[PDB]
Amino acid sequence: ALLSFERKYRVPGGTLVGGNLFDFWVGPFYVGFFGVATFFFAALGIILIAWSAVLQGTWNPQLISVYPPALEYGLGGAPLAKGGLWQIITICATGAFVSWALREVEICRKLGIGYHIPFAFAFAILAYLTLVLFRPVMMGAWGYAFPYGIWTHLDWVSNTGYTYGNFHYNPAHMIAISFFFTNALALALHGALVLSAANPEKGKEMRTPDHEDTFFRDLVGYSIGTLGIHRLGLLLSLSAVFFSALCMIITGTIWFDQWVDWWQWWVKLPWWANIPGGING
Amino acid sequence: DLASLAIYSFWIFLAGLIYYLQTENMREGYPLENEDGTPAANQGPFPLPKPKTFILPHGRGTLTVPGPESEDRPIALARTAVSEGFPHAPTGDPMKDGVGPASWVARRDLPELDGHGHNKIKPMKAAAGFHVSAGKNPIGLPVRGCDLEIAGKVVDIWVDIPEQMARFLEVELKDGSTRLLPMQMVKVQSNRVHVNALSSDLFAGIPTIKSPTEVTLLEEDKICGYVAGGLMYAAPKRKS
Amino acid sequence: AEYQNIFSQVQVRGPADLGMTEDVNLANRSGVGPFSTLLGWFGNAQLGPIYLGSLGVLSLFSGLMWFFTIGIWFWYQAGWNPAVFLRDLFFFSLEPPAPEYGLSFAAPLKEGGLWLIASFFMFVAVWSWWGRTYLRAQALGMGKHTAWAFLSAIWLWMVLGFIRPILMGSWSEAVPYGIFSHLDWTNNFSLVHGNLFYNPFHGLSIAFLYGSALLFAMHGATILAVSRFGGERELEQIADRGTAAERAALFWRWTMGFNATMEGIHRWAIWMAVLVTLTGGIGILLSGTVVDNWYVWGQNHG
Ligand code: BCL
Ligand code: BCL
Ligand code: BCL
Ligand code: BCL
Ligand SMILES: CC[C@H]1c2cc3[nH]c4c(c3C)C(=O)[C@H](C(=O)OC)c4c3nc(cc4[nH]c(cc(n2)[C@@H]1C)c(C(C)=O)c4C)[C@@H](C)[C@@H]3CCC(=O)OC/C=C(\C)CCC[C@H](C)CCC[C@H](C)CCCC(C)C
Ligand SMILES: CC[C@H]1c2cc3[nH]c4c(c3C)C(=O)[C@H](C(=O)OC)c4c3nc(cc4[nH]c(cc(n2)[C@@H]1C)c(C(C)=O)c4C)[C@@H](C)[C@@H]3CCC(=O)OC/C=C(\C)CCC[C@H](C)CCC[C@H](C)CCCC(C)C
Ligand SMILES: COC(C)(C)C/C=C/C(C)=C/C=C/C(C)=C/C=C/C(C)=C/C=C\C=C(C)\C=C\C=C(/C)CC/C=C(\C)CCC=C(C)C
Ligand SMILES: COC1=C(OC)C(=O)C(C/C=C(/C)CCC=C(C)C)=C(C)C1=O
Ligand SMILES: CCCCCCCCCCCC[N+](C)(C)[O-]
Ligand SMILES: CCCCCCCCCCCC[N+](C)(C)[O-]
Ligand SMILES: CCCCCCCCCCCC[N+](C)(C)[O-]
Ligand SMILES: CCCCCCCCCCCC[N+](C)(C)[O-]
Ligand SMILES: CCCCCCCCCCCC[N+](C)(C)[O-]
Ligand SMILES: CCCCCCCCCCCC[N+](C)(C)[O-]
Ligand SMILES: CCCCCCCCCCCC[N+](C)(C)[O-]
Ligand SMILES: [Fe+3]
Repeated sequence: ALLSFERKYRVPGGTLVGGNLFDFWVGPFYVGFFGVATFFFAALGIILIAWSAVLQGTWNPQLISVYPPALEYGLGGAPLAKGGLWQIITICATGAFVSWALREVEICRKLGIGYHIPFAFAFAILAYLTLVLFRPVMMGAWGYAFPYGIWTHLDWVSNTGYTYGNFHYNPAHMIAISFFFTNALALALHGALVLSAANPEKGKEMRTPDHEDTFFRDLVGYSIGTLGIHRLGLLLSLSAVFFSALCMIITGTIWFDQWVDWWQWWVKLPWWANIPGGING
Repeated sequence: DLASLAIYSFWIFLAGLIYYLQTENMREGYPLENEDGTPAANQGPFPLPKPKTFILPHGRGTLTVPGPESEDRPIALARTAVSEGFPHAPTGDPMKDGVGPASWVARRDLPELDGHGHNKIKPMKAAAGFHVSAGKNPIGLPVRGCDLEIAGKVVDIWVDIPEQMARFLEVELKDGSTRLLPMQMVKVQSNRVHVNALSSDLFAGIPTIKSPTEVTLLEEDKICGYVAGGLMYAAPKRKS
Repeated sequence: AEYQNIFSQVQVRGPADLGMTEDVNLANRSGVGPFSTLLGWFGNAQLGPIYLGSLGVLSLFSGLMWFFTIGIWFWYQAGWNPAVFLRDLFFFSLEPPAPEYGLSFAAPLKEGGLWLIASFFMFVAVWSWWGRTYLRAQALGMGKHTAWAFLSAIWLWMVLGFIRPILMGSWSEAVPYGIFSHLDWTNNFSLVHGNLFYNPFHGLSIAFLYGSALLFAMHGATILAVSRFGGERELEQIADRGTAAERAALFWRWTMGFNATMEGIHRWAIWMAVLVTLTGGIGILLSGTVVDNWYVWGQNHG
């Protein structure tokens, strides 16, 4: 059940709630108060999904979908079968995600490490909450949230996107996509870099960090360093998700026409708005 | 059709790859053990991979993994319950015994070396010609513990030469000797350095180094563990 | 809160790090550039040296040539007017030959030939830059992992601009050089192919793109959380596991019931990332060549 070095770390303490009541493990898994909360919310949520599947009349995972209340309900409670289940499942999911993060904090405390992981995960939760809570509340209806279904969630992405034309033209979406693409690039490189040093040409000695710096400086004239790359990946991926949330919190609220037309303010600036030639004259 | 062949092949490739990735990640800490040190009955469905061998530079030998796994140190903990899966209470002082969040690993009792075989980390006063180049210079500042008391004064910065970065503050105690504090566990303010992890009376406790101008992997682990462990074990005297 | 390790509190500097020699021809290395106090709050202050070399030069020159061919055409589309140039910057586009020219190089300058010339300079800039990722690792006796990962990105690129057009039978299938126009191409490609959301490789590609943000978030955060135990010194932790690597692994084991090692995480990383363009390239390559309509394909399950 334990890794060969694990026992020295398995001491009492670090919990946030309940002293030592839940201060124990199950196999590899730490429990704690929030381990217990997580189980409760997740199990309720799954049971409610299964019920929803029975009412929907199917057990196929490709088919089961849980839709929010229709727009006519606004921000009220819908009858269980007409969107209410979606509403309780959404409370459960948030319960589970937040509980998961708080459990991670308890683990950090036990291990004497920094809180970076749960804090990073908090960005993912916030993006989720943007789509299902913040944006719908701002727009006046639960029905604007995405449905819980493997394929139907993708219908929502398409319909929402095309409601504003080609979603590519959301400027905040462009920044977001850029952080995503740059992240994947940096992950490839950090991975490759470390492995190329740890696993040199056949028969050579392991290279050093100096060789990593050297390699990169040689290639592009800069190296961010080893602290920097881990700061970088954290920043890039957290920023991707920040601008993802931003790009949606603004859609259907402060801007609701075709995103392509937002770009017109630049073209219609007095000093060149009227000059002929080019594409727009 | 070809697309179907391609997607179906890709899923097989992906299972293999997850298998490869999971086995690669079992080159340390395995085989699993019971709470007493002995191989566990249940090892999981993934086998250990064939060993691989790292040639270490500067004649320091090799590392072969997986291989015989040993703590190489006493562990001052005892069971608190009759069944599997509960915490193990420290039998002594967990700061001194190096357990819990005060834990250290028994790494090589030599210093990390740079690409040229020189010591990776030196005190700045012996690194030609390193200097503080931005931010508040901590050298000279009084060092405050989380009991809000002074425990010493910063007498130098230990620097990572090849990465030109600050790693430790060297801190002089009331008795003339020094201790390394990890850079990541101090707050440099304008009129002091603050250490949240430690109360002032725990500073004498920081593991000392054996040669005053170098530090070994082993000693670094002992220093960092001790200081981190303070967050849990010094909390009765805090006040943050 | 206490110190977080996002920005350094104190910067230190010493002699310029000229770097490891190994088999590197030092004749071809610059000297340092300036030190950026700004950059050094976050990463390294030192700029340079870089490594020149013939391929370096060829790649760099060919790269500029590409950029300049697109730019000349932009100016020309602006009717040489600077104020129109800035105004319609994102609207300019250098387009490939029309279908009727098939794969021939006949196409007139203003009507496809300039796109081909730019594509030529791009083809040589990129491949020669690839040779560069290989040779620079070689000269230092390192594994070829970077050149190996770069090949995945190259694959998608190649498929978009070169392999697919050739297979489709015409350069008009390729991607225009322009900010807004490359987006429009992207949106039309999907529309014309029955919506890429039904392309199983588009789905996987998304999983790995999102996966990379998840993983780099996880890894980046984990290393900074254990940087107080020297965690970021990843190679020495590989060679001689410390309390950093152990607390790292145990965090994840306690959280989700399994964990990585200091070396193995970097293998999850490299593969999460390269799988993005790997699956992506396959998804695109099959589009129009073997599958016309992904929705249709998906109805027959294949
Ligand atoms: C993947 C499917 C589509 C496509 C889908 C999209 C979508 C959707 C978006 C982009 C966006 C980007 N795309 Mg595109 N992209 C395509 C493939 C390409 C290719 C290529 C095949 O070589 C290139 C160079 C670009 C590059 C561009 C950038 C302008 C922009 C940021 C990318 C990035 O962060 O990269 C990694 C980061 C780097 C470190 C290097 C890149 C830096 C930039 C500045 C260089 C690219 C071009 C450069 C010459 C810009 C000149 C600016 C002015 C004209 C002077 N795309 C293919 C055909 N791309 C986003 C955007 O904001 O567009 C406006 C966006 O929303
Ligand atoms: C036709 C569709 C439109 C369009 C539709 C829109 C719409 C609509 C949206 C996006 C959004 C996204 N689009 Mg878009 N967009 C299009 C095409 C593009 C293209 C492209 C190359 O063509 C790209 C790269 C992107 C990229 C982007 C991203 C910036 C963003 C999604 C990431 C995200 O929000 O993560 C955020 C992270 C999460 C939401 C996941 C969090 C989950 C956590 C908290 C918990 C789950 C755990 C649990 C269930 C696990 C089970 C337990 C098991 C044991 C594992 N779009 C086209 C033009 N786009 C979305 C966005 O920005 O939303 C904020 C969005 O709503
Ligand atoms: C983020 C912006 C958009 C988004 C747009 C897209 C698009 C576009 C695509 C997906 C696709 C995925 N999305 Mg989505 N979708 C979003 C909302 C989310 C949320 C959420 C907020 O809770 C979840 C759980 C999912 C998860 C799903 C997966 C089924 C699939 C692979 C994702 C992945 O590898 O992630 C990266 C993370 C990992 C690699 C970790 C793995 C965790 C996965 C496997 C968890 C799956 C849980 C799922 C089966 C729900 C069951 C929960 C149980 C009842 C416990 N999406 C919002 C609406 N999503 C792809 C697909 O093919 O779908 C058919 C796809 O093309
Ligand atoms: C309306 C739009 C369509 C759709 C259109 C398509 C199309 C078309 C494509 C994608 C592709 C992808 N889509 Mg999609 N996309 C849809 C909606 C989504 C959504 C969503 C709805 O939320 C998401 C998250 C995604 C996102 C994704 C990505 C996973 C994937 C691109 C991978 C990549 O890293 O490329 C970025 C990386 C590269 C392009 C490689 C870079 C190559 C190198 C060699 C170039 C170097 C340039 C250098 C010379 C420039 C120098 C400048 C420097 C500064 C020096 N799509 C909808 C349904 N999508 C791509 C794919 O693979 O599909 C299978 C693709 O072709
Ligand atoms: C902020 C940058 C990125 C990020 C970071 C991040 N994610 C993280 C972490 C961090 C640091 C955590 O530490 C945590 C983790 O433990 O990782 C293994 C996690 C995590 N990210 C996960 C998934 C995930 N993250 C996402 C992505 C991202 N996470 C961003 C890109 C996505 C995407 C891109 O779609 C997914 C799918 C999980 C593996 C894990 C959180 C696991 C967890 O919270 O478990 C507790 C709850 C359950 C076990 C299940 C609860 C079930 C619900 C009650 C019902 C389900 C309802 C749901 C809304 C249905 C959705 C239907 C879909 C078809 C749409
Ligand atoms: C999943 C894999 C991800 C990935 C992989 C990847 N990309 C990589 C690498 C790998 C591992 C390589 O090692 C290679 C690299 O060297 O990176 C540092 C690369 C690379 N990917 C790059 C771009 C890139 N990758 C992207 C995609 C991805 N890369 C995926 C997300 C994208 C996107 C998302 O569209 C972009 C645009 C480059 C940074 C580099 C390839 C460099 C190259 O082929 O250059 C050829 C052309 C030139 C040398 C000159 C170009 C013309 C410039 C305008 C001149 C700049 C120089 C000038 C003298 C400076 C003047 C400055 C002024 C402009 C102010
Ligand atoms: C200020 O003005 C000056 C002139 C000084 C400079 C400014 C210039 C400007 C403004 C340039 C701006 C350029 C822009 C906006 C470029 C945008 C590029 C984008 C977004 C392209 C994205 C897609 C690119 C792809 C997919 C390219 C693939 C290319 C290939 C695979 C090459 C295929 C090879 C061919 C067809 C040639 C065949 C030859 C052989 C080898 C036989
Ligand atoms: C393998 O890790 C990597 C580094 O190598 C050690 C880098 O350094 C960078 C490049 C980062 C930055 C901030 C460039 C900015 C520099 C200038 C000239 C303004 C990336 C992406 C990376 O992946
Ligand atoms: C609300 C979304 C639909 C519920 C999905 C059903 C849970 C089973 C696990 C999902 C994975 C699909 N799978 C592997 C069974 O095909
Ligand atoms: C390569 C590291 C530098 C980050 C570049 C990421 C590309 C997107 C840049 C947009 C920056 C927008 N921002 C954050 C300044 O508002
Ligand atoms: C992504 C690279 C650019 C990062 C530059 C950010 C500069 C921030 C400066 C904060 C300095 C912190 N402080 C006050 C302790 O010195
Ligand atoms: C992608 C990062 C690009 C970094 C550029 C390479 C820097 C080389 C600087 C050498 C020139 C010295 N300088 C600027 C003082 O003249
Ligand atoms: C490094 C490997 C990480 C493993 C991630 C695999 C997640 C599978 C995502 C499902 C994609 C579904 N579909 C139908 C579009 O193919
Ligand atoms: C794609 C997500 C599927 C969920 C399964 C994830 C694997 C984690 C399994 C942990 C192993 C449990 N253990 C150690 C008790 O056997
Ligand atoms: C796509 C990610 C898949 C994650 C699941 C792979 C490993 C799950 C659990 C591994 C076994 C842990 N164990 C029992 C060896 O300790
Ligand atoms: Fe790393």
